[PDB]
Amino acid sequence: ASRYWVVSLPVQNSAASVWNRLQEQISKHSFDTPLYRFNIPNLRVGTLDSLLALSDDLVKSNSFVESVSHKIRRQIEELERVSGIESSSLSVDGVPVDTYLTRFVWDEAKYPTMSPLREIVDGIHTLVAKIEDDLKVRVAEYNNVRSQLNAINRKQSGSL
Amino acid sequence: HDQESLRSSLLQWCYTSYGEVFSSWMHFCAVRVFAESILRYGLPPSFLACVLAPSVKGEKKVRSILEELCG
Amino acid sequence: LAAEQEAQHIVAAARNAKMARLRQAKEEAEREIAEHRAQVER
Amino acid sequence: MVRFIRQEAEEKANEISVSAEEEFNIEKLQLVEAEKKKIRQEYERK
Amino acid sequence: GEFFSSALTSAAAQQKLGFIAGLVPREKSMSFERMLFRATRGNVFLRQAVVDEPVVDPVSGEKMEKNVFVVFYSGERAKNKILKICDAFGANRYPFNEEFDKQAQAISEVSGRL
Repeated sequence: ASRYWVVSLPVQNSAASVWNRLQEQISKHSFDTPLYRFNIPNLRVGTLDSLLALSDDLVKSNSFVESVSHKIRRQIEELERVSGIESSSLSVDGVPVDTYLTRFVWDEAKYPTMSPLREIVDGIHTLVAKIEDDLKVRVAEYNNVRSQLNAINRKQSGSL
Repeated sequence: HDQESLRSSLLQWCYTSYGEVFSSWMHFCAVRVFAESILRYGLPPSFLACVLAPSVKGEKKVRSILEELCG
Repeated sequence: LAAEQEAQHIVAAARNAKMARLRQAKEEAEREIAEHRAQVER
Repeated sequence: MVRFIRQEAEEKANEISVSAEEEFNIEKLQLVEAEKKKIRQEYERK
Repeated sequence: GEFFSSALTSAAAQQKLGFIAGLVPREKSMSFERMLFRATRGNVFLRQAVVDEPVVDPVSGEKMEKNVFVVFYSGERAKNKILKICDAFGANRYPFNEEFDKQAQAISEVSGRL
């Protein structure tokens, strides 16, 4: 599949024509750039030490996201019958890739707690790990089924 | 036949779990927006970046625009 | 600097003054206990 | 920068103090419950 | 001790923080700014020398352009990476007292011992 491709810029460092022009009316329209975003801040933020700890844990979070992406792109596609879930069917946070990447509404109470995210990030990471574990269980079931496949019928067709 | 069904029905649940993982990745990107905001700005979460999969030319133009905060 | 003044005695003052709230809780507890004791004695 | 760190330190100190005060109030409620129990015991003895 | 009046003023102008006292060679200017962006975050202040004289290594008298510097750490979590950055600098690094007079006295005592 596709790895992470999000840009990095705070509110005070918008690259558009105006500070609020990042969402729309930016020069990216002239270049046909598909960039889109919508603010969704948390209830509160941690201290400087908490910020540094979150930055350190972001590496592990990205590694887990990459592992989940690799599992989803490999196990489903290799079966030649599981890749039928399109972007709308596999919509992120209930919105397709057109709208999922244009907003951060996934920060609601489902994976995080809509609260200081120092531990909410870890909780969401644990939830994603559980989802990936379920996907791995499904992949193991598919492997056992393939073991059931290529059964005694794989031998000769008789008189051999 | 059971293996084919699992690749079509159980693996349909696997594809649903893949969509859930995509939702989790969207949440991770939302968290990373605030992480970058804290890293390169004040503590409260506030970001004006964007997330997409653009071409090389578009990314180069975005980098040229944002060179005021280059890495 | 400003951060040093923020992490200065400004917060430790409230940390120590929490003992005042604890003392107020103890005082109200004693008052309630004394009132109940007076009522039951009466 | 430093002002944001100032707010976080004050907010953490304020929340900790409020939690400590609530815990002290709960401890006081338990203390008055114990005092009422022992007062009942001594009244029964009398 | 020089930073006790320079780095302190820089931090006051830019404003709990850690002490990043130590050293950073004349070639460590890029690593102090281009690198360690996650930890410093641009809100910290630092005072550094240009290695005006060849500073002897902590275990070698051959010396080099090992300028010494003192900075502010953005908490212990960021100080963990700041210590690694200072170790990567590999100059004549040694912590000193916060007070300018005490730091100068320590420098004089170390020079006399040397």
